[PDB]
Amino acid sequence: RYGPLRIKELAVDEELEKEDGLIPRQKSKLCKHGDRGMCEYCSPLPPWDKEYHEKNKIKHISFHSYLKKLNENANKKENGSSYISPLSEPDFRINKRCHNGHEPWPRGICSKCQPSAITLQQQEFRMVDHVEFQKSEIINEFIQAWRYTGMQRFGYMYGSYSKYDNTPLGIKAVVEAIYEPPQ
Amino acid sequence: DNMLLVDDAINDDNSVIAINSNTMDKLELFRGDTVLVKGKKRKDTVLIVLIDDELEDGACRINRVVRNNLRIRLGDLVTIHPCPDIKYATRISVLPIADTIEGITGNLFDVFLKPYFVEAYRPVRKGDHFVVRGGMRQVEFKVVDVEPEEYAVVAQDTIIHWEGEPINREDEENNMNEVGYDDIGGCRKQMAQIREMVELPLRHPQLFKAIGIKPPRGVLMYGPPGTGKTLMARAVANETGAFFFLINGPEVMSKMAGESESNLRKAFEEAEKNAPAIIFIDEIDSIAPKRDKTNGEVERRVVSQLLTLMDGMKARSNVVVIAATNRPNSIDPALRRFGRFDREVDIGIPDATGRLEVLRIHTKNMKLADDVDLEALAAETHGYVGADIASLCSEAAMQQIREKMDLIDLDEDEIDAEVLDSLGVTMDNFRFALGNSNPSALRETVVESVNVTWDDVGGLDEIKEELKETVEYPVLHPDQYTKFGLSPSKGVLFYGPPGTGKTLLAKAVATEVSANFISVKGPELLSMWYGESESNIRDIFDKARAAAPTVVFLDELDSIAKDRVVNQLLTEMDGMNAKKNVFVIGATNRPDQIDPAILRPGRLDQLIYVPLPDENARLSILNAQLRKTPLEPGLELTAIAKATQGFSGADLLYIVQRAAKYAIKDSIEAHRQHPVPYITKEHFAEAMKTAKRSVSDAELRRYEAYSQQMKASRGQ
Amino acid sequence: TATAILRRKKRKRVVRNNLRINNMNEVGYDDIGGCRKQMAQIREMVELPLRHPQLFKAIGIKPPRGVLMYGPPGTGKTLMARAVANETGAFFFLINGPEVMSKMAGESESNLRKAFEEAEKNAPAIIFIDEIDSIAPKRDKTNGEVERRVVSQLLTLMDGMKARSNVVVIAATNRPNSIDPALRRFGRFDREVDIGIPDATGRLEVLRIHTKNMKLADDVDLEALAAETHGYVGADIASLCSEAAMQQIREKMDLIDLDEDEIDAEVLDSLGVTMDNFRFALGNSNPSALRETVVESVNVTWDDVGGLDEIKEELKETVEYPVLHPDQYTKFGLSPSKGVLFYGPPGTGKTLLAKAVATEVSANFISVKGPELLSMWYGESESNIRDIFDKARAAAPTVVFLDELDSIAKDRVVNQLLTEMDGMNAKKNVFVIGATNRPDQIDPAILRPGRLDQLIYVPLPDENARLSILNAQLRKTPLEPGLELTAIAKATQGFSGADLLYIVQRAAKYAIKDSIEAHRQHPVPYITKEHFAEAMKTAKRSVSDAELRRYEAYSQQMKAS
Ligand SMILES: Nc1ncnc2c1ncn2[C@@H]1O[C@H](COP(=O)(O)OP(=O)(O)OP(=O)(O)O)[C@@H](O)[C@H]1O
Ligand SMILES: Nc1ncnc2c1ncn2[C@@H]1O[C@H](COP(=O)(O)OP(=O)(O)O)[C@@H](O)[C@H]1O
Ligand SMILES: Nc1ncnc2c1ncn2[C@@H]1O[C@H](COP(=O)(O)OP(=O)(O)O)[C@@H](O)[C@H]1O
Ligand SMILES: Nc1ncnc2c1ncn2[C@@H]1O[C@H](COP(=O)(O)OP(=O)(O)O)[C@@H](O)[C@H]1O
Ligand SMILES: [Zn+2]
Ligand SMILES: [Zn+2]
Repeated sequence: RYGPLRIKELAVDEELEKEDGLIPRQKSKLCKHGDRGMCEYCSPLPPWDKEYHEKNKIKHISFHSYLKKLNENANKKENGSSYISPLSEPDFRINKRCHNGHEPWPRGICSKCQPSAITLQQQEFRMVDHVEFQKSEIINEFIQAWRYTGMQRFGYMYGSYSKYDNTPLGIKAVVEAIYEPPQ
Repeated sequence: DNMLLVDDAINDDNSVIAINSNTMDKLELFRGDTVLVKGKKRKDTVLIVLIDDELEDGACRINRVVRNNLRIRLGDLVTIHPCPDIKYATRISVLPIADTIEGITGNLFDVFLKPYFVEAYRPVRKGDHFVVRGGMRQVEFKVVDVEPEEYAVVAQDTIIHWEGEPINREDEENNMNEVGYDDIGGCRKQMAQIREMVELPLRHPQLFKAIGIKPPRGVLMYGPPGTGKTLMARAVANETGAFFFLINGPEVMSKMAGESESNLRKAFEEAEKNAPAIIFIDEIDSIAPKRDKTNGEVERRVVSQLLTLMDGMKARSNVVVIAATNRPNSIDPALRRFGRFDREVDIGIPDATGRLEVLRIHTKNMKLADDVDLEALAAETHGYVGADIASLCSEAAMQQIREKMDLIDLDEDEIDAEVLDSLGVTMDNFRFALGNSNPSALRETVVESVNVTWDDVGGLDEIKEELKETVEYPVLHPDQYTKFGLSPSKGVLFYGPPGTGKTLLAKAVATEVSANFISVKGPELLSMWYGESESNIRDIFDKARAAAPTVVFLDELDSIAKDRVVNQLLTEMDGMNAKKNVFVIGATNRPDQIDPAILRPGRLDQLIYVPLPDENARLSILNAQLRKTPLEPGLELTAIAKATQGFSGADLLYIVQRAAKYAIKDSIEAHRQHPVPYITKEHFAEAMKTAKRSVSDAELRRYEAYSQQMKASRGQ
Repeated sequence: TATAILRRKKRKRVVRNNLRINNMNEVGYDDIGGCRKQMAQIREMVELPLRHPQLFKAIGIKPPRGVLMYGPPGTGKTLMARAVANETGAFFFLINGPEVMSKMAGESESNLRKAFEEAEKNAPAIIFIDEIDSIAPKRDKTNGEVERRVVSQLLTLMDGMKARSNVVVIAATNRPNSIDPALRRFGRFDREVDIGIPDATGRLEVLRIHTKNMKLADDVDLEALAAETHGYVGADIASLCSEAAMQQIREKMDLIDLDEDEIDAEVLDSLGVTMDNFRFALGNSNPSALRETVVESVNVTWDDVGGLDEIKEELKETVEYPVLHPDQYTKFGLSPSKGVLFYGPPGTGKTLLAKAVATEVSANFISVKGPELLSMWYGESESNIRDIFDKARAAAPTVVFLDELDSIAKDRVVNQLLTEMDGMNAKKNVFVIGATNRPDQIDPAILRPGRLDQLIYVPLPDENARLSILNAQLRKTPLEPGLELTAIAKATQGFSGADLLYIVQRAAKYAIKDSIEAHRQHPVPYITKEHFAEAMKTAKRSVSDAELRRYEAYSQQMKAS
């Protein structure tokens, strides 16, 4: 579509996308240059800098920051491409119709539509960062259920998403109420 | 019919077009009708039709903004068609131009757009421009987005979103893509080849279905760096209107391991998914270099992925792949077979007309002074590619700035507009820039065109007729050869004393049949022998094939023909198709030293002697070298020609050069003492006093003996 | 015996279309032509193991599995493999070389593992490892760890596959020696098939197959195109047809308005390919198969050459009888001679004699010109002598014509050639014919028994031979009625064949010059005696007397000895 896709999504995504999240840094004692002009240590720290996260005891990188990293890694402006979508959800299902000359999978397969070996690896970006319970009663009642009956429970938790200042471009899901399905 | 003439509209409305009554009747149009108008570069717009009898029949009037949007000039032809299925714009998002809005306070929307769209019903399409004149100010805007897409009518209820950051104007100009064919000159042949090879498969696919063939897919352009390959690809892509998907080489090769393959796969997948499309793989040699180069696995996986993608696209998809490389041998050989980049195109340095066209194209924004002689610059610039000409213009402008720097205060950050007006490049500036130019195209063999007729070669009529019957007849009358079943001769070998003008004969032969000329001097052959050159004989003959009908020329072949290089040359000569109009012309001074294998039939068999110029020939040469020099009125060179018996053309050039040197010395001495616009006969006598033959009697006798031996070898 | 399986669609107007009588795969045997012998071999080695596996049980043998096709690129190896696979109608697993090689590290081997496992699961199966060289190049080419892991995995899977399972492996590679040598042992790709460039009949078949949909004009003479096209592989012929169609549309472009998206239906329906378009395409095209050694057939009989009757009889006795009647040779227990060496003045027609010998035994002809020998000597030639003889063995019976031995035999190359010739199988029909103008310069080692020991002198053409050659060269040229040539033949005593060719070529050049002059003036449909006389006025011998005396002295020495 000659550029980024056009669709409307949650407000949190929009507001996060508007920000850039750069973490400013001041003149390091190792710099060799006048006041103006930043060399290599005084430059702003990108929001996806793994060193900062692992130094602050954060195990994952606040997905939107990962999106910023991917966009920066490629997609030069004004030239070099006509836009390639940076995010793609992996799919492992065998293509039912490839037909370089072979028939469908049940009785024929080529090397172009063969699911390649899958390399499992721990993900590095977590979509939602902080799950927040508005009040202690919301879960206290749920646990009181087990207390009274002794059996386990299970229930969906409705709520809404919002920013999370404590993490670079982080999101928090605030849960408002819990509904218990018939189980 | 609908090819209405463009004219300047009286009204300032951005969506109003006035048409003649007669044309309105012809096209059945009416006042207030919204019509789709197409001009140039596939640009389209929506204009409200208004009857206007003032214009001549077959003419229409549009304002400045509409013409700028359509990328057309006054006096052109535009096609107008009905647009009855245009819906009202549900929501239009528009942003202004920053520079225009500078110095404006308050809500711009209410000031300008609110009266502009209310009770107006102005059609708007994405990529258009509209200018609002409010109070004492005039501000331009852009049709950033329209809903429904891509265009719609802005009704009274239509919602307008003016919120957004200002748009810099520099982007539109400095990013001047969509360059048409008018931005490329001096390479009409290759441009026509690429057009006939790309447009027809994409613009008119039904042709090949009617003929029932599979059109060629791959294309590979190559030539010296800086000859506008990328510019030609961009122009073709923009004119064709296809989904261009430029891919760079260094950009792809700079990604982490395991990412370049993903980028290539994604690019090809998107190109396929939006057929028709045109993929341009710039600097492909940086992705798939020759096998003997880097053997690293990361350097092999990319090549394998590219080959797999190239082989996998054979289908009913309209995908054309264009690649650019400095030389044909740099790319892996596997990329030059059927189903891949099997079609080749060669770009060569332009001729005088090409350089003139390039100069005019670049020198249209310069504030040039009156004393401009672009033809003179084109004549005096030989071997310059387009990039060199652009650099020349930049350096000339810089020289002009330096010269005018005296009236500039560097410390002050503001410069008087009067001084800026006085700026103007001059011929002296261009001459200085040429003096500072550093051409580099000629460092390697490159295809070029020559324009020598049968007038710069004096005498030698029998040789001229022999060459004509050997070369010209096959090219122009191959049907006769087919009728008589005779295979045309490939090449000839010129032998004789140095300075006879063999290169001139080769250039003339090339010119007569209108064939591109390739030169390979002795030093190039030696460099190939030592293996320290950037090109090889196989590459030379591949370029010759690509740029057919070509004429390959070898100079002082005896240096290498005293062997691996000779073996390669023989193999290539045997390989070439006979029907191909490729002629190998060798020049040497010691024919007996040539390897006998070169002289065998089916190779450089024909042996042609080039004698020294005769009296009339010497006179003609002297006159030719002095055509553009001021001579003494009443001066005759017949005596000088008579006195110069046994001298070669180089000797006559030396005599003329010494005479000119004496003339310039005398003129400079007179000027310093301060006259002599021409050269008097005394200068010629002084120059002749130092004449010295470049050929000894023994060598001439040896050449005559060899000629007599050759005649006897064919005399029974 | 021989091509016995070929004798007798795709397992499949509306009825005809349904029964097959962009992705139009399943190309059957119809879509291939000019390679009848190789197609028969492939079918025999593929179908019977799968279609009729009980015959081997009845007779009690283990059928061979590995099949290795190799030939110049573009000859249609992939087409043949796909056609055979579709005809057999068995589980077809396709693996490409670069496609596997483009995977990440550690994933180009698991794909092979799963491929072989699946092929075993759903037997009968056919596996076509296209471009096997890319995944198994020569041992010295690749030293990286992955480039050896892949090869080792391939070898292990191949060895483990040899079992009752009805699975057959087919691999394609242009260069027979490029494959890792370890892949050509028993229990692996043992059986080898060679694909050679087609002959005139093969070219005609290919042209007919490709030129069935094009709107060909009535003035098309596909026979003439087949005759003229020499050394054109199938891919080159397809490119030729495409270029001719492109030229036709380009010529018709005058009435085509490119600006309009659509075109008038009459113009679209008026496209027609003319013979001139094909000629122009031939002019533009450029084959590349001949750049490397290839296998091709020849059709020269004992009539395009003159004289040499004793030489013809000697060659017949040397080659024909062993091939036609090996039974009597076995009866007498004498093995046939291996090679022969022609020597004599240049231009006497040794190549034609070699081609005639090849034709008489109906054996494929392989050639090695002088430049090829020099390139191999300098070690910059892709092929190799071992490769040449491997192809010769695979394409037996074969005649290998080594031209201009003097260049290399003035040695590493000579040693390799001697070893290859000595290692040749005794009963296998692999004949070697050497050509040289300087017998003395040749290394004597080559002339020992069991090698090119049978020397044959080729004398200069005689009056009868000269007249025959002149008549043969001028047969296909429009000549004046009642144009005699005996006088010219007599006047050309001592002239070699090249000299007569030069004379006739100059005569034709004068004729075409006069015809062009006449056409410009406005006539010359023949080549009259005046042109021949004018050319003869400048023609002369090309062999010096001393050379002839030396050749005669050497022949006398040989006869006396
Ligand atoms: N009988 C034939 N012999 C040769 N080529 C043929 C024949 N019939 C058709 N062709 C055409 O010749 C070309 C052969 O393509 P193909 O991919 O089979 O060649 P290849 O060089 O064997 O392939 P590979 O890339 O697998 O090594 C195609 O254009 C095919 O249409
Ligand atoms: N007609 C022309 N021919 C050649 N060069 C041209 C022409 N017109 C402009 N140029 C200039 O010459 C250069 C061509 O760049 P080019 O060689 O295509 O880049 P690349 O290195 O990517 O191939 C540019 O600076 C371009 O502006
Ligand atoms: N008719 C002619 N005969 C000989 N030389 C000529 C003729 N016309 C011009 N020349 C001059 O002869 C020179 C040839 O230079 P060069 O290439 O060094 O020698 P050659 O051309 O004999 O190899 C050119 O510089 C050219 O100016
Ligand atoms: N009987 C013959 N004697 C001599 N030359 C012949 C004869 N028949 C054909 N020729 C010509 O000889 C040429 C090839 O000569 P040949 O001896 O085979 O190769 P070379 O000249 O390299 O030894 C061909 O062009 C052919 O027209
Ligand atoms: Zn710093
Ligand atoms: Zn598939």
